[PDB]
Formats: sequence, structure tokens, C-alpha cells
Amino acid sequence: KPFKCSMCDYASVEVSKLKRHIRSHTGERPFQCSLCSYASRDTYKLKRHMRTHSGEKPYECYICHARFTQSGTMKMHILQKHTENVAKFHCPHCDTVIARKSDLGVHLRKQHSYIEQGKKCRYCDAVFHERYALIQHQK
DNA sequence: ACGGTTTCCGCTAGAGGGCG
DNA sequence: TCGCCCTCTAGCGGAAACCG
Ligand SMILES: [Zn+2]
Ligand SMILES: [Zn+2]
Ligand SMILES: [Zn+2]
Ligand SMILES: [Zn+2]
Ligand SMILES: [Zn+2]
Repeated sequence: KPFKCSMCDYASVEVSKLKRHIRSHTGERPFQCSLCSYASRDTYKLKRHMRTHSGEKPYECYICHARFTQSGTMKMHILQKHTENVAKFHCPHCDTVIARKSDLGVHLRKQHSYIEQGKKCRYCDAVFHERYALIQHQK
């Protein structure tokens, strides 16, 4: 409506939007950096990748003047540093509270995901394949 | 106190959406 | 239209902070 994707269920109004989405399915990265071996699927992510080469920090916190490469990083810094009563991330499986969303993801794969490279309990010889079960068992 | 682990914090880079 | 630019999202890795 008008342009449905055919593999996944994406659809959007513009032909360029559906073709860019299909580049996400195929893996085509048309726009090559003229400086290194990076290549992007659209023009914007290449322009933004060029800031790493130039080393520019075009965003500045209007409160403490720290500088940042991207706006989202600046916004988040303002949120964690110059703002109170902000919602935190409580893990569903344990009692852990984390300030940032992706750190919660890091926590979930690192403490609550299966690893066949299991660890032995420090005090007995039983082995566990998820760290939280291990540390809880180690009572 | 001391090493390991957990959380912080700026970083790169991945998607989709609005509009002139 | 579609090229431009925007936010939101996902993870990385060094540093700091926390703990048994
Ligand atoms: Zn698709
Ligand atoms: Zn490059
Ligand atoms: Zn600031
Ligand atoms: Zn947890
Ligand atoms: Zn045991």
C-alpha cells in the first residue's frame, strides 16, 4: 500500500523507501567511502560516517558544553546528567536496575542467555549454562 | 585491600519516516 | 519523486564503580 515488500511485511508510500528496504534485505551497500572500506546502503549513513574521518563533534550540550559526534548521544547525555526522576530499566528476570536501554540488552544476553561453554560452581562440581542460574545456585 | 564483575558513557552504525 | 535530513534503535569497548 502501495508498495508491499514480498519477504517480510514492510510496505511504504514511496518506491525509493521500498527499494532502500530491499537493500536492507539483500545487503547491497551502494555508497562507498572514498577513504576506507566502509559502504552504506543509503547516502545519509555515509555522510554521517564521514564525521569519524574528519573528527568533527557538531553537537554541544547547552548546559555543560561537552561535545558529541551525534545528536542522539547528546540528548541521552542531557537525560542522564541534567535530568532527574527519569525512568530506569528493570530486568524482568533479576533485581537489576539499569539506566540505559541497550545496556539492558547487554545484561540480558550476558546473564540470561544460554552458553554451552558452561561454568562450574565455585563451591561444588555442578555446572550451569546461564550465569544468573549459576550465581543464584552458588547461594 | 584486591581482582573480578557490573554498570556507565561516548562511540559507530543499523532501521524507518517527513518533506520541499 | 526522491534526495536530504531527522529520530529511534542496537551494540561495542574502555572506564569507573561496586562487591565479596
Ligand atoms: Zn522486506
Ligand atoms: Zn571511511
Ligand atoms: Zn551536559
Ligand atoms: Zn536480569
Ligand atoms: Zn554448588
